[PDB]
Amino acid sequence: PFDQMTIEDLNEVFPETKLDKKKYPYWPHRPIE
Amino acid sequence: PFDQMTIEDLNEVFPETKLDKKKYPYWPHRPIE
Amino acid sequence: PPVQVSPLIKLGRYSALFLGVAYGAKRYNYLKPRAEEERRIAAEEKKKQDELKRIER
Amino acid sequence: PLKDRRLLEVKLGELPSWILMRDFTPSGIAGAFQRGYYRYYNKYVNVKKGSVAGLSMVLAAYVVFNYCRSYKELKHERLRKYH
Amino acid sequence: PLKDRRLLEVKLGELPSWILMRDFTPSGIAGAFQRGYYRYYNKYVNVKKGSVAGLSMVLAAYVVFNYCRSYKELKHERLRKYH
Amino acid sequence: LQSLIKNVWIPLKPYYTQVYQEIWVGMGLMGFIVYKIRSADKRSKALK
Amino acid sequence: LQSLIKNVWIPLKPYYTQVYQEIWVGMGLMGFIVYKIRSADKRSKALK
Amino acid sequence: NLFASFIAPTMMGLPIVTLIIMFPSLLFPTPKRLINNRTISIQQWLIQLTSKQMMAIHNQKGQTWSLMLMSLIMFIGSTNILGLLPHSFTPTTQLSMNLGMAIPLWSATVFTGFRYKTKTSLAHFLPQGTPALLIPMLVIIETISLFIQPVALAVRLTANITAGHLLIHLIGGATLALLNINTMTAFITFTILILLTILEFAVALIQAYVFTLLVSLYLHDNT
Amino acid sequence: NLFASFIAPTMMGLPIVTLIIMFPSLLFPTPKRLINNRTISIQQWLIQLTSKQMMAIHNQKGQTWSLMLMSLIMFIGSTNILGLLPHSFTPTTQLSMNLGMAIPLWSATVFTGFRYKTKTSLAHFLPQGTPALLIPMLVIIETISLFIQPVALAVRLTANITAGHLLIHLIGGATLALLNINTMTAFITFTILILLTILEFAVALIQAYVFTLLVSLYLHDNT
Amino acid sequence: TYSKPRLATFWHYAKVELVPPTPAEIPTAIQSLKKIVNSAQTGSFKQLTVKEALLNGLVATEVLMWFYVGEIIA
Amino acid sequence: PVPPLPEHGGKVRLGLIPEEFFQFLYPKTGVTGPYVLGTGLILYLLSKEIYVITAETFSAISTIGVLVYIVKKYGASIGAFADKLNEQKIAQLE
Amino acid sequence: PVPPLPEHGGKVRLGLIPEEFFQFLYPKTGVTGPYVLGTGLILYLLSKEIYVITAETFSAISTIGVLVYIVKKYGASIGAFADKLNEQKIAQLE
Amino acid sequence: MPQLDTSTWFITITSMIMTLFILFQLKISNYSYP
Amino acid sequence: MPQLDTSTWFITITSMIMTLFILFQLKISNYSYP
Repeated sequence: PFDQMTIEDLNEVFPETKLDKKKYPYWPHRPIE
Repeated sequence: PFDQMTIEDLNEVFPETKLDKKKYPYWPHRPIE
Repeated sequence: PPVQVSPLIKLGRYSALFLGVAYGAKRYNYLKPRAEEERRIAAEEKKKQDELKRIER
Repeated sequence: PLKDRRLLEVKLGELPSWILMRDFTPSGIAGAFQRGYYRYYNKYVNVKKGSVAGLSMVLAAYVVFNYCRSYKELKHERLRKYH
Repeated sequence: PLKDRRLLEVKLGELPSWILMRDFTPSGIAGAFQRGYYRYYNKYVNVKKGSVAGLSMVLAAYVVFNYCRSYKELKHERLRKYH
Repeated sequence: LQSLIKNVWIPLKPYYTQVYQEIWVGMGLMGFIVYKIRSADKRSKALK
Repeated sequence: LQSLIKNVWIPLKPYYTQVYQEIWVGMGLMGFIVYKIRSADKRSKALK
Repeated sequence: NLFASFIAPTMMGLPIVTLIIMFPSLLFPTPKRLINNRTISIQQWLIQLTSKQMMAIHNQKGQTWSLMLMSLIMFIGSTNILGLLPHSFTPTTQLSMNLGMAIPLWSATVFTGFRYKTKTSLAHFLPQGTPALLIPMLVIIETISLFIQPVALAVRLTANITAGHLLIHLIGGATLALLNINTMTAFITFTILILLTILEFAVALIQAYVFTLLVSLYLHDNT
Repeated sequence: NLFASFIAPTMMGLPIVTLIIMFPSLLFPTPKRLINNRTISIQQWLIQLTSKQMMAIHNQKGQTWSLMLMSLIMFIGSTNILGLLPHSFTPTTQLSMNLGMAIPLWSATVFTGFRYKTKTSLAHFLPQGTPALLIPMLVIIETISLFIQPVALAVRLTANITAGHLLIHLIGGATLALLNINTMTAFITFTILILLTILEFAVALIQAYVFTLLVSLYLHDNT
Repeated sequence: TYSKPRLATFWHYAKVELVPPTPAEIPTAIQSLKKIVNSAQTGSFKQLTVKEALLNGLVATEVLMWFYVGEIIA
Repeated sequence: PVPPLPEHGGKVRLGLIPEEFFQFLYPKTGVTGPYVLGTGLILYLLSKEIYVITAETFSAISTIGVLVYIVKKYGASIGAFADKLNEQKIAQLE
Repeated sequence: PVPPLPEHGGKVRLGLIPEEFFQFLYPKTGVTGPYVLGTGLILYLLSKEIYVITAETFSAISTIGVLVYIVKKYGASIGAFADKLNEQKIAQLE
Repeated sequence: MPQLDTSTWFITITSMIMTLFILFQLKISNYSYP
Repeated sequence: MPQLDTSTWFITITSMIMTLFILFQLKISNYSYP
């Protein structure tokens, strides 16, 4: 389900939700659009 | 020899030097004659 | 059996010596007047305290 | 050829290597105070002709201890002000 | 059937048995504070409808803490002398 | 604490039980008195 | 300390090196000033 | 008689006051599941919101300090609330803490402004094309009212906070004292106290925003 | 100005003074070999000697306290010497320690005397066959000068010790002060100081013997 | 008294160790200093063992005390 | 790979003290033991002046009144607010 | 089953400080480095008044004079005394 | 003004630092995005 | 008279006890007979 999962589980199911660490090494790892 | 030995080593060599613990349970484990 | 000095140190020593001699003379000169005056003005103050307890015994 | 060595043996570069290979738990504090006491003891005391120096050291140490303890109350009577 | 049990399970006669079967090293102190925090957390907080009581307790605890801290300076204005 | 007890309760047992029964009472009296006096001075300075 | 470093030096590294180079200098200045002021008051009360 | 609450506490001869400061750290736990309970979802939303709001203007380089600013504001907004309680301590009103929290940031901003953009940072001392009659009488003012930044940046917060605690103590004392006399005055002052309490609940966050906003735009300038 | 040396020390806000007291414990190590070095053989002989001397009179039951008495005297003879050094602390001059070391022993002796030998211990209040004219005026005196035991038993030692430290401090101070004036007076007072120092080396053990002898015979009576 | 024997024993080592430096070895000393600077700048002296650095620092402080000595003269 | 949660944890009385206390005490006095117990604890603290009364008392009273007002008026609103955010993330992803 | 002892352990200079120090220092200054080292350490302590002088100074001086007198006059007497006790136990048993 | 009895400044400052630049930079560094 | 600032009596007493009735009764309890 959803509640039984974590952020890494979303890395697992949706790689497009990935907050990549190269183009945005800092927090929140992406801009504020 | 002597210097290489201990009080228990004297218990070993001379049982008559034994400070028995029954008739004199306390310190110096014998009277002051 | 003495061991000859490594020259590095024979150099480093007497230089610092005379540096410190100069430092000491400079400190003496620079410091004398300030203490002289602070103490003399404290003497004014203590004479004033004396006359105070003279009139306010 | 060894990970742990006498802190004098180890170098400055691997200094932290030594600092991190060694332990710090209070048991490992008693197991240090004991080693110090026993080095002193078995080197300057437990010998068949022990001398004054076999004892005078700890006395003149306790002295400096109790002098440091007291430094605060002694800054109030320095004979000269600007030292 | 067990040596170590909940301090409520153990009896008074074997009280010291429990006191001596358990450990005391600071690691075993963190490994206790953690258990307390996590019992509280997983019992009153990490639930889908957490309430005030899931929080108010720690607040009204900190209160009493900082009250005890202050008892000394408050024995100087008791309205009545002989209590 | 096991080393502690095995260093200070094997030898020192026959003393605290058989002989020193009568000094612990005295130490309790000592505690009584010290309590009394600390309380008295605490009282008198709480006044001032 | 290994757990400590692996909790507070994996994530917080890129910050202390790349960004915060300029705040540590400021903290050194802060130390300078606090030293100065504590020394001044220590001096003035050593007088009295 | 009443500066007491600002006296640094140690229940005995030991260093405690470093625990009055890390306590808030755990009224803001961290999540590990994806979904979580309420107390985390709420603060999470709150933070997304406040960031999306304040870090809009800054350029891309200047967008590296989000962590610092929001942590600063969170920490302070906690401390200044918690301090409200009956017998709690405000580790901010210890002026030293405020100085040590102000200076480094201001200095590091200025240093980023003079390490890069040297000529331009120097230039911000002379507003554009002012009358050439008065240049010195202006590049004195700007450069004196620069160094004035951190001092006020701290003292404002410090004394602002302090005053509220002091005022509530005093009003409650006069409340008891009038209760000695009569009844209705006590209720008057109690309602007064309720109003003051709310107003303090408010300033205690207003000042956090002020602080980390001042800083944000000081970075906007000298980035 | 000079009661300082009797002020209880703590280098900081922590309980140190319980280390000034156990330090002697290791100027008297314990042997494990049969033969040993000098510093142990000497003290061993010393102790055999002093026991064989003092514990002669006591009966067989009363010969169970050898440990306590000789430990008492050893501990005190250490402390009161060590305290001589330039900047050392005498944990005895803390009167409380002396009271806590005196009372229990005296009380426990009296209690052994009234648990057994009840009629006879009661009897020691009336010396044998005194004039029957004055009985009360005698069984008041004996019973008041009994309870006076521990008080003096402690205070004597306490103040005896203290006075020496105080006197040496003062003589050395006046030594420096006269040195301001002249030379020979300083040497006069320095020799005086040497004499005093020896005399203190002496009393510091005389009093131990006194103490654990008083106690020994108090046990001799009420055994 | 025994001042003469040990005082001469000390002069023995003094006229060979309390000696000022000569204008001839100044080159050797300055060059050794520059070699120290070399070992320092690159970060190669950081392979030393402790005892050596301890010794170096203790003799450094030795040289240092003479500064306060000069103050004494002052 | 994570576990779920309950619907609501340990129920609580007065919003402050848990009930398990009460039940643990049921066998001996049942119901009206804990309440008088606390009343006595508190009258004791007050009587011997382990808790002297001053301005901070009334400050605490005011803060607490405010707080209870707030909760008793906004609680479930905030609860549904949060559950809404949760379901909203679920959907906006789902 | 026990080990023996040396005849006399680490030799010592001034009866207080060990020599190993001196040798460790031999390579660089050889002989007259440690002495001036200490002289400077001490003149420093004195100059900056890390060690102010008072009555206790002279008390320490007197105690130390006494002690050195005692040892330098009774040392070997006590040493042979103790070795005598040792040999005497050996014999009286042997 | 007890904010001027400078004795305590060192600890206050150091602890402020320890907090403001360690703990929160741990917690908040873990918050997530929509 | 600093022997009357009673604050410290508890610790002094307890430590005296700990010493006089533990350590020496360990050391001296090991001395031997001729």
